[PDB]
Amino acid sequence: RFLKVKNWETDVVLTDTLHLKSTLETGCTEHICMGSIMLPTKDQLFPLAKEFLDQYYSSIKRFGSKAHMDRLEEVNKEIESTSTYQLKDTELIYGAKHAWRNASRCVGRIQWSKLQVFDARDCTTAHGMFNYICNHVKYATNKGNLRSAITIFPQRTDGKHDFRVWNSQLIRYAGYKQPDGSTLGDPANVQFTEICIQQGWKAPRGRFDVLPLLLQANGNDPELFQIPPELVLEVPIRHPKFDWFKDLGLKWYGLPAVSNMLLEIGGLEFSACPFSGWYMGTEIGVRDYCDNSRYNILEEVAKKMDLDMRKTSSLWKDQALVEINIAVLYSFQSDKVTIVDHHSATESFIKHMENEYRCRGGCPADWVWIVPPMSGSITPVFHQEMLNYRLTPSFEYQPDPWNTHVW
Amino acid sequence: RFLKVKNWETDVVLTDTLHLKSTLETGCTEHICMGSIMLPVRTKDQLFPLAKEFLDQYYSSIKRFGSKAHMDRLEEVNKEIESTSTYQLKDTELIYGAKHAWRNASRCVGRIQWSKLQVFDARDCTTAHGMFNYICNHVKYATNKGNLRSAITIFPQRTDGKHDFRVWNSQLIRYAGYKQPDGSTLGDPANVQFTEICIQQGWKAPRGRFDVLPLLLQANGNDPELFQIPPELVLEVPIRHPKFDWFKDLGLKWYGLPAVSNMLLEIGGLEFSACPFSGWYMGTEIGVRDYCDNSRYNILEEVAKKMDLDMRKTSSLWKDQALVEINIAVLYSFQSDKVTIVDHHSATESFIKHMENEYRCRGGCPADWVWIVPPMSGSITPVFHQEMLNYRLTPSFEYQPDPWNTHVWKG
Ligand code: HEM
Ligand code: HEM
Ligand SMILES: Cc1cc(N)nc(C[C@@H]2CNC[C@@H]2OCCCCCc2ccccn2)c1
Ligand SMILES: Cc1cc(N)nc(C[C@@H]2CNC[C@@H]2OCCCCCc2ccccn2)c1
Ligand SMILES: C[C@H](O)[C@H](O)[C@H]1CNc2nc(N)[nH]c(=O)c2N1
Ligand SMILES: C[C@H](O)[C@H](O)[C@H]1CNc2nc(N)[nH]c(=O)c2N1
Ligand SMILES: [Zn+2]
Repeated sequence: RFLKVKNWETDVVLTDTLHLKSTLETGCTEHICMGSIMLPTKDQLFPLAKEFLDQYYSSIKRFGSKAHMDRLEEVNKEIESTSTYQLKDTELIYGAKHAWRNASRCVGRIQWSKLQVFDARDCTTAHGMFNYICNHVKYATNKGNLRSAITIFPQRTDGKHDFRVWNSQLIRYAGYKQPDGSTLGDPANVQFTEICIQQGWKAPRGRFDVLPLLLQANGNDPELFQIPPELVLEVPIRHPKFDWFKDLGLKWYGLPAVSNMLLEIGGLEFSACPFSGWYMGTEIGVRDYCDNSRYNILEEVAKKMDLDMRKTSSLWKDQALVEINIAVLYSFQSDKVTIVDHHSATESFIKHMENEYRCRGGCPADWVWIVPPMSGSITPVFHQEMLNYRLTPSFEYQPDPWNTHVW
Repeated sequence: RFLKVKNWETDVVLTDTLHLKSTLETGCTEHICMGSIMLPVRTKDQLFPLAKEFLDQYYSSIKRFGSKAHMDRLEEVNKEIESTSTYQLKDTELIYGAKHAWRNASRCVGRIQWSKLQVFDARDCTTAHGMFNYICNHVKYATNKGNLRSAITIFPQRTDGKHDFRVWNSQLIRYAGYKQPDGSTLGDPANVQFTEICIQQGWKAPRGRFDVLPLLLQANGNDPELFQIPPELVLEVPIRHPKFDWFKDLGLKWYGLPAVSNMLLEIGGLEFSACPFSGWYMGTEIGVRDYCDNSRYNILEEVAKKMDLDMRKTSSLWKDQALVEINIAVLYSFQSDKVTIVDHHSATESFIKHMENEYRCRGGCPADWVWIVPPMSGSITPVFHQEMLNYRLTPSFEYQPDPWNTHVWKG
């Protein structure tokens, strides 16, 4: 019931009590662990609302106060009659910050309380969504001095009137299948790029084509909008020591902005809640550039370094990997765009975990996602035992809308 | 029921049915995942069911399930348990059991090799000297002058738990660690407590950076006894780098034979508390963990200094650069000395082939992602993108507590 986590490098032992408050299911059982699997009415609503408002009033040291009981009554009466309820602005901000705080897969949560919440619950059309999103993009980008933000569109009602951003992130690069058989641009986005052109988009058919937003308001068919190019801060990639690096013609965008998740607060579901932080360098240099199914550039780079690619044991891939990641950090740092390296970010997460254990009784964390995709054991998180469990408010992954939507 | 696992790089999907044969608990529940936690005398009552489950598995594997031979063996074991309260494995059952414990070891990336395991039956051993002799023979056989051969030696099973055989060493070959009065450590910080025990037991320590520890061997629940492994049986590799001439002057070396000696082998409900086994190294075990963990030899800084890397900021990725060069050095050194070693790229690719084969022929392959993914270069290996299911099959290897915490000293 009370659980210990040990750090095997430092011998520090922490005690988790916060897991007792977990509600949702992990996917694991007593017989099987699913730790490495990526995806493992009025009546249900009031308990969820109550659970949330109790945590909210407790947070502002007003638990059991007249203002606490009055709000519970107000919300009960509103559900009883409207079938749903509306969050107070203060409740919404608290809920979003806490959904980030509870995101067990996020290494950047030391930052959780510094989150700018944009309340877009008054939005009614796709053009209105576009406006809010441009303002979010410009605010978060802040000329390279990035600031965490979330924009929250209206909550789910009967579920036939969902707001969705069809894009998986606000800013991504197009992918195109070629007669050649190969892929031009980002292979991750071939399907979406096709939905785009089929809906009208004039694809420039290049390697780094910023995708248009496909926005869905009030359950309507989505509409296309191009983000003003001047709002998309991109970084050309060069290496501090290798002059040839710039001739690979690589760039990435500065703003990582996840747009396909569902924010649940007090039983209310926000199906369009794009949020953004800033990158950890490995996300671009290891995953975006070197995944075999992504830009897959290891071979080209290793060749330009003239490494022995004849045998795996020369570690040519590992050498090229490190250089690519050096170039990513150097490029962002040189152009004054916020980026964090994996050493820094994971040291900050260990500090955050200790704060959370001290101040909250635990910190749900998914080791499989927290440990960086390179150099795992030379970061402190590798040696840190973590307990994974699901707390609300939460961000949840949700099915691609094209699989769902009826046109 | 069926469970599916997906590979996110290839989109290959596999279907697990083998998890239905799992018995033991994982530590996880519907409310909490303990996937990253390192550690999450039987009665007759439990024993015959465990023996029966095992013998049913063994006889099915030899295509003799339900045969007269199978039924007679069940009766014999039943009668032996009721009469003597335990039973003895046939040699063929022991071999099958040890190979299956390895096949079932979800944290082992090297399992493609599971069917090629030399089993040494040491169940006739009675004394610590006898254990020493068996272990020397294991080391010599496994080492095979650098052409490493996987092996396991199995000492007598647990009886009342008052007469256990134990190898007190966590691995047969490891280096001593000595805590200095100034707080620094000489040699391997992982082995300080065990080194202190050896010294207390009469070991004369050379007090250098790579002193091979003596064996401390407990037979039949007696107080353990110290033995020095003959140095001529301990193959070691001096570490040098193919391009960097100064690497040799760091004075590093490592031993060739990774030989785990502190695990408990369970077969058919019987417990083998001393079952040292050995394979060969994957390079990162040495180059990443033994050399670069902050709480082990911790050489990153010194290597990085000799490489003249920019060490003022972590974003220069100096640690990552030095880490790669050290791992090149380990693989180069082993290969040049003709000592078996596998790189993490080769080992993970072979593991994925093994896992796919096991899904097809066995219905599953329990695997612990946290341990299977190598401690460097994680996502450029195919296992990073492979979903895995972790569950516990028997026969199995289990952790057991260090014997110094539980041993009753006779004096
Ligand atoms: C401030 C800088 C931030 C950093 C450095 C950061 C770091 C990261 C990283 C490296 C990942 C894993 C990404 C991947 O491998 O795909 C991640 C995941 C995640 N983060 Fe953050 N984060 C930041 C801000 C945020 C914010 C502002 C939110 C919400 C308001 C958030 C919520 C999440 C969620 C829900 C995931 C899991 C996403 C998924 O399942 O696809 N993070 N974070
Ligand atoms: C033949 C070459 C082998 C290779 C390359 C190999 C590789 C590995 C590696 C890299 C690990 C994780 C080690 C760590 O991070 O500390 C491991 C764990 C393990 N292997 Fe193997 N292995 C091999 C042979 C064997 C053999 C012969 C057995 C038993 C007969 C075995 C059973 C195990 C077990 C039980 C673990 C988990 C150990 C623990 O929990 O401490 N392996 N293997
Ligand atoms: C199947 C699936 C499930 C899931 N939960 N999430 C994904 C998205 C995948 C998981 N990792 C790569 C990709 O997500 C990329 C977007 C992540 C950016 C996260 C982030 C957010 C804020 C700051 C820095 N980084 C896919
Ligand atoms: C607390 C704990 C639990 C556990 N199951 N195992 C350990 C031992 C740790 C696991 N990783 C480092 C150390 O084990 C070192 C020996 C592992 C060698 C495995 C091997 C065997 C054969 C060939 C190659 N490699 C500790
Ligand atoms: C199968 C496995 O869960 C999958 O490849 C995971 C591993 N860890 C990850 N970690 C992060 N941060 N992001 C990811 O996309 C993944 N992918
Ligand atoms: C806390 C965490 O489970 C621990 O550091 C693990 C992570 N993965 C590992 N993987 C292997 N192969 N060996 C290890 O010792 C560990 N240690
Ligand atoms: Zn689990």
